[PDB]
Amino acid sequence: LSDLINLNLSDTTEKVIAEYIWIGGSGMDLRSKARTLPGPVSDPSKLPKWNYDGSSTGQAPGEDSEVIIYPQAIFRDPFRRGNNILVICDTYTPAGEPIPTNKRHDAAKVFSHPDVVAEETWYGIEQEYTLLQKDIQWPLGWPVGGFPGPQGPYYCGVGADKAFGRDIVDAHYKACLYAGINISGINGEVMPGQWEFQVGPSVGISAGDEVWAARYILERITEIAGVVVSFDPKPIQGDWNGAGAHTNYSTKSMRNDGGYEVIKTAIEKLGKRHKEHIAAYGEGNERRLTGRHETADINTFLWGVANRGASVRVGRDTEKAGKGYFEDRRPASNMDPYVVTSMIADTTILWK
Amino acid sequence: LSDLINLNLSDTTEKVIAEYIWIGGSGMDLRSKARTLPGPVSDPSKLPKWNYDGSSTGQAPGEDSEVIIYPQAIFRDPFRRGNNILVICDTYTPAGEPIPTNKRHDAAKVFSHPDVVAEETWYGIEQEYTLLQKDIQWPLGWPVGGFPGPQGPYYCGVGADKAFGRDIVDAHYKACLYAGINISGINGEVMPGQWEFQVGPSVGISAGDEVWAARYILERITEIAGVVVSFDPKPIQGDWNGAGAHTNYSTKSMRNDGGYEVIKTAIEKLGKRHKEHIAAYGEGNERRLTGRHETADINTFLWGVANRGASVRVGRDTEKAGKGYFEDRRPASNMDPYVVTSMIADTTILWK
Amino acid sequence: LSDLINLNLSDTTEKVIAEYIWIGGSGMDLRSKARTLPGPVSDPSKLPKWNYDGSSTGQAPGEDSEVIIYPQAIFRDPFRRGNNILVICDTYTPAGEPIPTNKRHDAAKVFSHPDVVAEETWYGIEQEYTLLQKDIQWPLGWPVGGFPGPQGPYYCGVGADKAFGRDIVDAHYKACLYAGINISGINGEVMPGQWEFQVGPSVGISAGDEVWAARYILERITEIAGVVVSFDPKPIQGDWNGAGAHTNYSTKSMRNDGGYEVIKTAIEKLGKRHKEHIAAYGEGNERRLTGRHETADINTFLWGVANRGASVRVGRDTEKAGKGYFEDRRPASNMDPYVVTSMIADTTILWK
Amino acid sequence: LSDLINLNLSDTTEKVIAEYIWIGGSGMDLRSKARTLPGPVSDPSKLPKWNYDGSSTGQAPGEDSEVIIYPQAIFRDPFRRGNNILVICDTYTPAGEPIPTNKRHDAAKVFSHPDVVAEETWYGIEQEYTLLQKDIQWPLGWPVGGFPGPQGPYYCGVGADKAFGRDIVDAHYKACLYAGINISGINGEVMPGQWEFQVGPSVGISAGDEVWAARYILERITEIAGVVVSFDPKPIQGDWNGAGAHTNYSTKSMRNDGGYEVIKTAIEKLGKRHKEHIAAYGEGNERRLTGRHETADINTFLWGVANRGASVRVGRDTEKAGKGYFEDRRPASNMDPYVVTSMIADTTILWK
Amino acid sequence: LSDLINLNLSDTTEKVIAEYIWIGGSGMDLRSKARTLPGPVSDPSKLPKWNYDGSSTGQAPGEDSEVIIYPQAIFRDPFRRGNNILVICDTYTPAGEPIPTNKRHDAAKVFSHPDVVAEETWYGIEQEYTLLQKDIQWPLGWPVGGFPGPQGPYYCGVGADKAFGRDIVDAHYKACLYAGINISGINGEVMPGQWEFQVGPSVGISAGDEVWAARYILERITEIAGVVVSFDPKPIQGDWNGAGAHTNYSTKSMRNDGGYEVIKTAIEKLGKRHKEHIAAYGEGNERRLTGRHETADINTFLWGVANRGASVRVGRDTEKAGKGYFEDRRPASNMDPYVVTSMIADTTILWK
Repeated sequence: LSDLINLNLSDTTEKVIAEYIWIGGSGMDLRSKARTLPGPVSDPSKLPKWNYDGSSTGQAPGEDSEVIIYPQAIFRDPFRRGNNILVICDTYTPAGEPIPTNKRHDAAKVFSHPDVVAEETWYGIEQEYTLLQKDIQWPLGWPVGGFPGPQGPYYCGVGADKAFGRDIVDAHYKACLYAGINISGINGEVMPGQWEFQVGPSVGISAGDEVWAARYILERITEIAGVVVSFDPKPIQGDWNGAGAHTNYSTKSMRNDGGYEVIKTAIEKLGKRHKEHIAAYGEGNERRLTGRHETADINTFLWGVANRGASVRVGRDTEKAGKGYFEDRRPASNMDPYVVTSMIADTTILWK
Repeated sequence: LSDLINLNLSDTTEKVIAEYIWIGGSGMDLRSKARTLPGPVSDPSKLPKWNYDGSSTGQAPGEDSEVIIYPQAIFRDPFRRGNNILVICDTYTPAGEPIPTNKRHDAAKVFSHPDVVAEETWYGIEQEYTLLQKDIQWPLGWPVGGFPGPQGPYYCGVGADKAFGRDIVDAHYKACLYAGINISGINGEVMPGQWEFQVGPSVGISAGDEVWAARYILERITEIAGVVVSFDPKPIQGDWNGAGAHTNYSTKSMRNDGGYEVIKTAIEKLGKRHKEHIAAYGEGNERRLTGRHETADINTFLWGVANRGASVRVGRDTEKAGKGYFEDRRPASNMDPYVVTSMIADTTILWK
Repeated sequence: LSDLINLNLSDTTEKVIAEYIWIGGSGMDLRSKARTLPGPVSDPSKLPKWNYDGSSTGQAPGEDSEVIIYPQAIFRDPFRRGNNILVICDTYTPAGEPIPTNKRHDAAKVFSHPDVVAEETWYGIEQEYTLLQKDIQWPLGWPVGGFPGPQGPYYCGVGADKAFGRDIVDAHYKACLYAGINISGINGEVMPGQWEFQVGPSVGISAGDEVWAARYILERITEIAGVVVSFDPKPIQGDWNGAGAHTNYSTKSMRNDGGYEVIKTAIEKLGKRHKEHIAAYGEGNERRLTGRHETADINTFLWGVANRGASVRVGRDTEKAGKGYFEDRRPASNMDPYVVTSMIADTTILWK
Repeated sequence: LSDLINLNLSDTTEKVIAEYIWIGGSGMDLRSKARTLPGPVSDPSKLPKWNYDGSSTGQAPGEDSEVIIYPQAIFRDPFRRGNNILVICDTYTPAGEPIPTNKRHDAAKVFSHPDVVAEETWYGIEQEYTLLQKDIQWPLGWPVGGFPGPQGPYYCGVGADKAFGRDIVDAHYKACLYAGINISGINGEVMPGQWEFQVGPSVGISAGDEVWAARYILERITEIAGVVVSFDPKPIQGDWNGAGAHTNYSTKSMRNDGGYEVIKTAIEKLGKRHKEHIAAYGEGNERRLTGRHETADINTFLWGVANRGASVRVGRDTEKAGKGYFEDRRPASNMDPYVVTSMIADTTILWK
Repeated sequence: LSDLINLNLSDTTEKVIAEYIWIGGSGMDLRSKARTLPGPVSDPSKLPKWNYDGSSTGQAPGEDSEVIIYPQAIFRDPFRRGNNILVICDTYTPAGEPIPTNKRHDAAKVFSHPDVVAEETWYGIEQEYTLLQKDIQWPLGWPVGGFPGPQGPYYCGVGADKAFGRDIVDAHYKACLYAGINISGINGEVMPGQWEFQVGPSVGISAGDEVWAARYILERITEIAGVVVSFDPKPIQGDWNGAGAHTNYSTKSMRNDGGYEVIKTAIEKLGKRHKEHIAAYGEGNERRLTGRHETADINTFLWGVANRGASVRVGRDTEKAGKGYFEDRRPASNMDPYVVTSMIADTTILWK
């Protein structure tokens, strides 16, 4: 079936294949479908819109199930290659308003303000995932109906005993680099069969545009290998760690001289908003964040510099030179990056 | 056996391989066989006619079973590549008349009229299919003697849990783009293991040819993988949807200013012919069309703009701008594109 | 999943993938993780440092688990190709001191002296490994719950009966040559499924780098083949021989006329320090070194010219010409090249 | 192994093996082991007291892990047969006070009250369970990673595709009838692989004993079949009915003419105690009792004559004849029969 | 094969097969063969002697490999049944002196001392063993290259996933009860696949004999199941409890009223002999006895009333009533019962 999937269409025609991708009803799964266009295009403004049956996804009533999707971001296709592209789309109503599942409209509204634009907000998102076997929700390298050895050799270890699913991870890393996602590294986590990828400094809404892209690519890659991928914080319970997502924030004021006071003020503003942020960081965070294995408490807001378990973590270089980034470690691995980045920018700058 | 199937003959010889393809006795299955020609040919007029045994297919008596096949359409071969071609042929009688299974003669006669030629009728065909396991007529991704999970995630799903047979679909999409079929996109449908492909705006009789070509190509790609493909309107019964085929009609007068009145008149003329069209859209359509959750019914004719369950569906933008096209949703997935295109053209224009 | 792992990124971007590699808590296992850099880099001085969680490895307390890793050596990447690199790193403390597991600091301190720099010392390290089946601890090619034939045909055997896991060995040899490790040959040892590779003459701390590189590569290669690799001296007990590592030492004075007296003086200095060297060559080397068939013994120090069962072995051409190297055969196969090379250089030259 | 498990020791010796069974720390798991006795015995008061280690079960601290075992009931041994017996036992501290997980002490105190003794109380317990595959915890007859057909054919089914695990049910029914349990019927429930059994009319505390023996037998029989039994109320989520256990209750005053008034008064007495009863009758019952199909809800208490959603139901025959029992449908499959029976007796007979 | 193994020879002939069992060179393994005898016999002194090849076992030099076999105890054959018997034997040199591996001679001399004979010593033995898979030496019910769940559910478990290999335990229990062994209980230990059995109160040397016979039966039963028995103290390293045996000891003076003073004097006498006792009670016991969970240590001798970590424990009953036995928890599962019983008798009754 190869020699047909990997067939170069630029030798015989100029038509391109576009991949319209949107978010399903639950707010965590991705839906996509392809089309053909007369020629190459790289500006999202001049791409046609679509519609789809919202009843089949859970985002529209029965009588008028037409749901409109608008192209928003363009990346290079790492599966079809050539001149084909992936389109990260946003979903509206035929009247013209976003559906309640749509969250990029609010994010674009927040990031479009002159203040946030002048602040040059930069976000870096670290995301876990767990590779499970297909039919039984049992992670890779775990024997069927059997636990693996105790933790300790699975964190960045090399060998057939410790690295489970490294082919998928290397393929995902090269595919995300090829497509255009600003990926900044990979590593293996303490749980066996659990890995991590980081989307590096990316400005504004573009951040949320590409991390959502990476997930899509990752899932599709696993579809080739017959493996399930879970971003759920707690796929396995017991003495095994959870999966979470970390956010690195860097405004222009922080990177300049005297930015430590800016960081302190931003963290103080983030404080007293702990409950709303926790309630908007994604379902399942209750089980992941309980204090085990140096994890931040759900009901307490404390920030440190050297402690691994804290709400907000500030590095040594930032404490020394008084400038840099700061890291929030509360968001769960099944979050919505649009929401998290939006309200972080809201609390830091817009809020008074 | 590779390195021999994928062997380039253009480095050693000028001879080409042609694939004569025709429709079998049942009117739904395809038959084909290959031959060798001295050099490249691109015009269907200068291709030699061929013959076959009608008794082995079910289209001729015992005494004189020879059936003549006339080359009609030429496409590029996506399996042999090089300068080889696929020939979409038509079946006649040695005396000179079409056999009762032949339907392209009537369509060509209708489309050859000056009125239909001057009106630039364009058709678009949406075709459903289902991927079943080989020995047991049981769809892909369904456990043997076991139903899959409830519907809802399989419509455009991405993970390994949702997309079944995606490699065949991508191969078919690229192969049809390579050959020359004006394919316009693909997607996955609500039933697991069920997919869709659109043949885009194509003018006149060529439309029909293209559709059949695509089907042939799919029928071959599946047999590389070891999967059965069914266009039957209802392969699996219960709370599972059925495969279907949609048609999009657009004449020149509809495409111009004041075309909404033309669309209304055409739909009015299509009405009162409901029973004949229903009886001429494909066996098994009774089991698919049942009024399930506001969908088309066999015994009732309805048309609307947002109610997608009507017999005739007209888009919102087409109504508000007047110009555009319209869509008929009654034809079954085992139809004959010649017949439906001919009937639509005759009712809209030729009929008084 | 190929066509994505083996995807050339130099055709679309300038960014490189770097592989930071360090030594885990036990002093014998290797941990690694990757990142992306804006462009190509070849000097280790101008590479950024990292940090990692020492708690997950066993090299830091609970409260402040951050362990800093400094790039030290650069090699080409034999798995990613292109402009990607492997970085052999060294572990420190955020205060600035090496952790007790760090051994390259001492080695660099010893090799940075003017005396050792002026007197060029070259080291060659022979390393033996065993290939075992994955889930069981049973060596490759042995039957499950059964022993192979008696020894004698497995030393450099050619047929399918004697060469077990040769594909891994050939791949490792080619990959180590490609990356830049100064490899100098391979062979198969007397035990079936056991092999050996030589890292050739390389000067100073560089040796301790590239050996640790080769091991990493080897282990990663086994991940592709689903095989476990063991450098443990005695993976199998009975009448089956053990795995060891040998060190060829040659300073500048030994390479010149009258160097036999230098070799004799160096061996005299190395003697009477048997206990410390043995205790620093590994823990549990008594199992491999017993004295069977006149081999080396732990409690006794001996040196000869042809007695293979001696602590120090001197080749025939060396006393024939009075110049050359000498071979120490005490270190175990799970040694630390930093420590061994440091002790040999310190005893030979620095000590009085 | 067999012909030794089925070995008649009465031909050779007069000693008898006694099997002691107690309830573990979780309050719903059963532990048991074996003892050798000089001769046959039928009186539980003639059986010696005994002990076990509470640390290994979760019932005592490390300093005092000794937990004493008091024989309370005797049945026949169905697996060893002959003169060997099963003993149902109670758990006590070395000092003489029952441990917190002990619940038969309070029930025996309640059932020894002169009013309860003279009222001749009769219970019948309807207990449902689910059979699961050993490794993957997927119900019996369910394809791995799939679902069976919709509900409706499995209730009291007879075919090979409708009754899944009737061998285990037949073996358990015969074994409980041979041991001495009053088991009064079995059938297959609506879900595949789910069954129930009825422990018939047993007076007072004895009822709670028999059920705690019946469960034991079931478990061991599943151990012979390599299947896992589950008394969890809702093992599978979706449109699949759960497993809840009910209790029919009657008293001598209810067996007399005009007892419908007494049944009514007991019904109001059991009412307005819904909170404590639901709290003490099993956790995890919220998933089972939701309100679907007009059934019982946790937050609402309902009693009627024909409504199948009633928390407490009274049959037509009770109204007609004027006397009988009434059925409590509140508890789940994972109850403790002791607390249920004792609470019903308290809230009906003695508590004012 | 069967229906011939279970063949009754009493219907046809009067000859009886006698099975001779002895202890091999390693001091732990058992060897055995079969002999044909003219008729039934029940007295060990009426049985002929054997001789066997000590070279093939590891007990005699090549020039004199003849080792004489002395019958000592007689039990019934559980595998051949009928009138066939098992014989426990003693090993001797041709001249007449015992071989070094013989240990029953010294215990027989000790137990024939008039004071020991008059004291009528009573012993009980607690033997714990582990069942392993045949080829890979991984415990029963453990996934290959994996681990089961944490400890806690397996102690005296009943389910299919908690008790592993209970068929072997049942067969062994009934076979030992039919043979004539005083076996007084079985249960499942905390580790999966690990069990124990208690050899009950047997007077003097006879105790040890029975234990050996018991071991023999166990091994042969495992041979039927294709499983490997292991009496090694610590087969699996990690957070898994080992297999250590125990010995309860009583004397007529201890059973007499006011015997707690005698028990205390015996405990004091057994104290300060810890070095010799630990040396002679099994090697490889260092791994089992470390000090975890406040247990016994090799370098610490402790005796108490309730501390479960005591080397010699005394129950509450022997303090309340003042009469009873005491339990030595020092020896491992691979003891020789002869030497343990003999030294316990010596250091209490005759040694001053």
